[PDB]
Amino acid sequence: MEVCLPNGHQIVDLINNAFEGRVSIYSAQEGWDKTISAQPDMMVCGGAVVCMHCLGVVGSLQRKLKHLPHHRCNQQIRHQDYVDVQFADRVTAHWKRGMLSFVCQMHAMMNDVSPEDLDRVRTEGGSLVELNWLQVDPNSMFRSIHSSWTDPLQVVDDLDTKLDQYWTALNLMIDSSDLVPNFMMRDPSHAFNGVRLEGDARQTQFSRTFDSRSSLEWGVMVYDYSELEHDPSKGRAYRKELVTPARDFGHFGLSHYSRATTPILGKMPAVFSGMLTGNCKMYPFIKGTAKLKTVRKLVDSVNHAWGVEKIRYALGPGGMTGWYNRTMQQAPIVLTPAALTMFSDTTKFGDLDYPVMIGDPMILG
Repeated sequence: MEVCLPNGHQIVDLINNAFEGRVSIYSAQEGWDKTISAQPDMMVCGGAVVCMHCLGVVGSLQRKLKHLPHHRCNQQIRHQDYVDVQFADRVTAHWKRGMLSFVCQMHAMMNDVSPEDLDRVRTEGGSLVELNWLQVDPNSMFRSIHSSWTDPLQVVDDLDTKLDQYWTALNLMIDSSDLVPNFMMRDPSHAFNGVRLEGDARQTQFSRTFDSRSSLEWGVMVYDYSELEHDPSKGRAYRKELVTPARDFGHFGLSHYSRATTPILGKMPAVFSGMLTGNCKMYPFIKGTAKLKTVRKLVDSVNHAWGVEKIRYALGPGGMTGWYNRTMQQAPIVLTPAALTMFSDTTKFGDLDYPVMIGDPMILG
């Protein structure tokens, strides 16, 4: 009945949690889930909870909804105004699922090595794995221009821990047998430009944000590793010093940076948390400046839908107006989970080495 609005510091970490693809929702048919729905009924704001038909703070974390209550709500709300969220959320789900299954297959192919050809690599080196890029989940929409968020999702469980241990085995085999695989990045802070932008790959785009403008189907671009075959000039012996990433990545048991791949999916690569983190957490590297303007519409809507001083006292100086102003002002600084700031600071072989253009799954030494 009497209903109000939450803190803003609620909302910035709200943006955090959401853009993690992580928000809890209730369904008029599937109840409390986040798998498949045409209608997000009421939505979580941290420990708090807001009925998204009054957009009013209604619930807490010690509370737990069991069924729709009754209280005066505006009924001036339209799901159209925020589809973008759940859209991107399904994008997150699918994208990460793809990461998961792809590394399943990768590690699988790895676990087949014999001591014979292993000691060949010891003796000569060479690439060892042979997978086509035409077997990477066209069931997904990043690999099919006609799969969609609009589609249901077969659920997954404990993606986290499984990612941890798959990746664990990965770094295990690499820092042990000391490979030079498909993947290594010193500072990915210059992938889209900073690599040799060659061939039709130029049709790759980077908005650093999902958009109805684009489905995200694209190939997967690799570097020029073929030349150590081409030239007899930079192979195993040469590589027995430098191109091995761990020289700069240092130890793996000892860690103070992240680890990442060549650019693969979401039109991107992703980073991974260090061993001294207790986790090797994958993360799509993004920027938040657009995550700013999402609520650009929300502002005016409520500015109507709410009053002068209720709000001027509900949110900080400038109410929602100066709220957005100042928060915009602070965002890229303040909207930066220092996860984002876990790169390396060492490079002696440079990343101005090769172009990148779509390759297929392959790993060498």
